[PDB]
Amino acid sequence: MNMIDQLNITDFQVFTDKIYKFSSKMILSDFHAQPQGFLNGGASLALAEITAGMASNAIGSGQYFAFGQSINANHLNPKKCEGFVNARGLLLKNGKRNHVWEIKITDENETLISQITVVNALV
Amino acid sequence: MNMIDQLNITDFQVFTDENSDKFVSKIYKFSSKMILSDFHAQPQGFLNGGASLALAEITAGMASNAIGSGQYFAFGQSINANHLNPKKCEGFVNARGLLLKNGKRNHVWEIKITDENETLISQITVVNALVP
Amino acid sequence: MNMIDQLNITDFQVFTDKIYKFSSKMILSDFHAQPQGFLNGGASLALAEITAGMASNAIGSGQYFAFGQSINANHLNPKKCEGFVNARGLLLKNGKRNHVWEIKITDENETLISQITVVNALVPQ
Amino acid sequence: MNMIDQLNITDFQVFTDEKIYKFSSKMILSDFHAQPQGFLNGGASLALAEITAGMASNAIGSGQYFAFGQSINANHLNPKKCEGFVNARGLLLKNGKRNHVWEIKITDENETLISQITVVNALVPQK
Repeated sequence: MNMIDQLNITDFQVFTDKIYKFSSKMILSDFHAQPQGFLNGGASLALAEITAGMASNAIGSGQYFAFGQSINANHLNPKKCEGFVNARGLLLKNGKRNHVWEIKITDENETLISQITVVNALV
Repeated sequence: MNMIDQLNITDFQVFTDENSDKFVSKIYKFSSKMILSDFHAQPQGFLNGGASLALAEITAGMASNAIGSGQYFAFGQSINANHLNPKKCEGFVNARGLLLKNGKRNHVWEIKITDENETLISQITVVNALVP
Repeated sequence: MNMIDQLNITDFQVFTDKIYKFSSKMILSDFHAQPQGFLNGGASLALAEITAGMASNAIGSGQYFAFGQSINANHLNPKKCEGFVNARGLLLKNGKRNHVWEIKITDENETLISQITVVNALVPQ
Repeated sequence: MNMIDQLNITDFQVFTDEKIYKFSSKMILSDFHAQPQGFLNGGASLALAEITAGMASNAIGSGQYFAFGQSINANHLNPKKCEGFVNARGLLLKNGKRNHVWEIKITDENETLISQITVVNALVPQK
């Protein structure tokens, strides 16, 4: 089994609220934990790049594949590696060559854990 | 087998240059490799960027902790990456770091992810928070 | 007149909902123009760092001054060097030594021009 | 005078090294560049990076395309007093057909790293 699958990303949905948006959950196990007992930042980065790629491809509907070009993240608050996080996305730019996703990672109390921007290349 | 271990980070070493010996501001670097399998793949058969991002944050954290040694523990605060060239998900990549700032509260690492031919795959900057 | 003055930032206010937000305007003229006639992205970068710093300083009430630590910007759409842009911020993190500002720069049609995140170090004064 | 001119960017040059593209430049400081505590305004350094990256990209594609800053990432590592000059040196990490990625180092008179900034330029035909 690969990394994407073991991340356990659930309830992924891409929807126009045109303003494109996505939402998803990540169920947290030992897989996601760093040594100190918190959610690994690398897991959160992976979640954002993947779900942004998934969301861009679903908008294209056959016309192009999404390929991460750049990513920026700020880890704001520590999340103890338990339960789940929500990754919610907003499409800032719906361009010809690029997609720019603003992504918020929140816990079950809606505390912002990470803010992440993903630029996808459209190939 | 958590994500960290499944990443298969190999040959990790943190070091200073021999030149920095008699200077006050030591130049810190790290080296490592990541051995690729399907675990690291994205849908089109290339190295997934999430794996490279995770490699950068994890090795930077390991390097920071090694430099501090008991003094502090390092926590990922910030990460910026630019994916320059595609890497087919096979063989291995190198992750090499240069410490741009050895601050009291933050470490800033400049990290180059390179393929086996030294072609730059991803350029990544990691800011670590330093905890007592 | 320094760069800050000549950037012509008007209507700056920081307001609470604590959720801290700010809004402001940058009035465009020849000062802000790049050679093709567009708003210079460098002017927008500057606008974001300065207003984030202005907003943190207003929160600090003299106890500290904000120093720009890291900035991440995406220039999204072109803006012709005329009229004005809005700079609106949201405090993502109200930390004891750092503030993290999410700043959206939009034209007068609320078309998003640039999105910028700014981390300020909070240094005791 | 506009912002670009008042920034006072001097000694600008683009060159190749051991096909690796690089640029070199200076910015001489007055109180134009200052923030309220007497330090170099980070915003001036940001603008320096975007401008020089744009100038350097345009000097390479002269004039197939125009360079336009797409994304910029900056870490301001060390404060500088707003006096003297800074050096801005860029390295082309990726010479794409559609994008350039410049790694830019802002250092002081003695080559102490003040800010490290990465500029991604969009390469758009003209026409």
